[PDB]
Amino acid sequence: KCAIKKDVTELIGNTPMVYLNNIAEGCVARIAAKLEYMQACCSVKDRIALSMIEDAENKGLITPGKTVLIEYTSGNTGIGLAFIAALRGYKLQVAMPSYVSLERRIILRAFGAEVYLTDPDKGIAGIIEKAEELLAKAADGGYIFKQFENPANPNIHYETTGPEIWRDSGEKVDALVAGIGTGGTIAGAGKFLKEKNPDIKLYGVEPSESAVLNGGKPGKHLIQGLGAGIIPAVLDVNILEEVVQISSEEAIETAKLLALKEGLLMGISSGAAAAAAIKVGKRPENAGKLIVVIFPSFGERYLSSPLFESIRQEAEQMTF
Amino acid sequence: KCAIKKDVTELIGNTPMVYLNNIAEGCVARIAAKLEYMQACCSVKDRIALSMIEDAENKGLITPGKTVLIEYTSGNTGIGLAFIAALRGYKLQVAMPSYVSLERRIILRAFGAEVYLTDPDKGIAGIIEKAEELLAKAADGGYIFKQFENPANPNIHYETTGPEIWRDSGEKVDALVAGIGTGGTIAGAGKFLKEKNPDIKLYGVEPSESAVLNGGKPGKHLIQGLGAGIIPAVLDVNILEEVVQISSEEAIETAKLLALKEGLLMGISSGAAAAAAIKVGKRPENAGKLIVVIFPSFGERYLSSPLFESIRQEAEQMTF
Ligand SMILES: [Cl-]
Ligand SMILES: [Cl-]
Ligand code: NA
Ligand code: NA
Repeated sequence: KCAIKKDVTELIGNTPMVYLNNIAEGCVARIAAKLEYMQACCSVKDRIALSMIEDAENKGLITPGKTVLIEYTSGNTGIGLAFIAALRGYKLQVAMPSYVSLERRIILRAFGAEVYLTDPDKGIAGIIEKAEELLAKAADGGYIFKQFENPANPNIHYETTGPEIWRDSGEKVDALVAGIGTGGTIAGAGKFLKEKNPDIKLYGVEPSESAVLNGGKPGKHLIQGLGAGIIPAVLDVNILEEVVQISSEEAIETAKLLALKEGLLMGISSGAAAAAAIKVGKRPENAGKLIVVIFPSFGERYLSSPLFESIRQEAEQMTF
Repeated sequence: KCAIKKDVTELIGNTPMVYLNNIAEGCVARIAAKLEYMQACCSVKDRIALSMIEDAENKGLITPGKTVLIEYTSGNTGIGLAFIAALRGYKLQVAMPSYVSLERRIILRAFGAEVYLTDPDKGIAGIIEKAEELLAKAADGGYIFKQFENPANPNIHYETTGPEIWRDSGEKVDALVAGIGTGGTIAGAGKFLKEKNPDIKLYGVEPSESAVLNGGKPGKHLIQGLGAGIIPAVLDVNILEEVVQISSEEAIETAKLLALKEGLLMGISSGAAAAAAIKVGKRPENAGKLIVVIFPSFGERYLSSPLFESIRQEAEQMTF
């Protein structure tokens, strides 16, 4: 009884950290990775799905069996909303670009969510437009979560992710490295950490092919979860020390090294974040410091992605 | 520093339990599920991969960069060995039936393991034969782990899984329900629990189409992870109260209900174990008792399985 969780929502957050060892050869800082796949549905977005649903409930803006929940998503936020909507009795509709993997669409449908695909050429505008169309058709009321502007997104990282890093690092964390998608993680956890110790430095990560935070133009890239092509409303770029640019190729190669050297089967965005943390960790000014890097998800969620393309081809041609 | 794990092997075990709620409507016992996907590579077998490797190391039977590690597996034990072999510098070869999913073969190759497929018509005999062939070809020595007879398999569940259940249940657990594959989980955890409280009852689960523990003949079934068609050497059937028989169909339907009612995307063998626990939990003699049920893995590992067949067909036919 005494440690048994009430339901799946009590399995969100409280994720562990692990040192990076052989992959960090040459670093003069120590690097610890926070493993966001170790929770209810195996990604960081589980935190914001619960936070945004609870916020809407506290305001009476969603009611089970009445309100249609709606979100625009590339997959992980939709999945986070979907398992909680199933548990709590909400109808859920997600708008997603048609390039999202079949695997993530299967997971959404297994939780009973409805999937509406959009034209990839219309970008973020396309999925926001579809979410607005769905809201207009909701006969008994709907609610769009809007994770790029909803304060419950950074706020949950201020309330949980940041405090976990501070406590679990023994208050010794010197820097946070985090890829920026919505920017909620680095905005909320970083705000908390700098309140605890204003010397802590925050490093964003973005694709070098879509380096909008550094003033570049949007462009196509492979780092799923990063590079939305916009500066999200929930992110204040002024608190950042730097936004490190990582190529799709470098992110994929570093993800492969996480599996082969650390035994960690991680996704492309974790590869990008690790590559950035290792670069920062080689700088002489960081000698003896502790760098914490966010790993947002698990590699098993991305087996149809370019991360595994050449392996997939080999395994298809094998027999007994 | 103070809670940061040394490496991925310190992320094995110590998994949480969660109450089952709406899916257990009608039960007069309370049911708590132990979530073995919440660890390093998301299955119960991570425990025995580390235990069997450490045992061989303690005996000097495997040496990194010299010994070829070999195991016969249907996937999860191979994956557990593979991430530790990658971390520690061991070459690993696995023998598997050719029906194992492409997804699990991709994961094995991403960790650098070599995959040797066998004829499914030769059953367990086929994969043991291939492992013996590989051992004969190992020029500098090899080692076959033999999870069906290796005592390090049940012993780790005596040392970790059982103690976790006892402690996390506040010493109130009255019964353990666990599917039997190698039988290591129920043998080791059950042995520990009955030492703590000899009134605790142990319920195995097996497929009704391959009910060998109940005296039936082996047969084809869909409950991946259960129903090896043999009685493994590491299992003493005499400690069991009962082996509950669950059909492939019932296991799949219950797995679907775990996702839709509990928000838990679980695999077919977790569906079978939950179905058995819910049946036992409806018996009047168990009124007021606490039943713990083992959930061995996560449903995302099985998206190409019959559990998702009809959803997969729907999602393939969708456009923007
Ligand atoms: Cl293969
Ligand atoms: Cl779809
Ligand atoms: Na302060
Ligand atoms: Na005793």
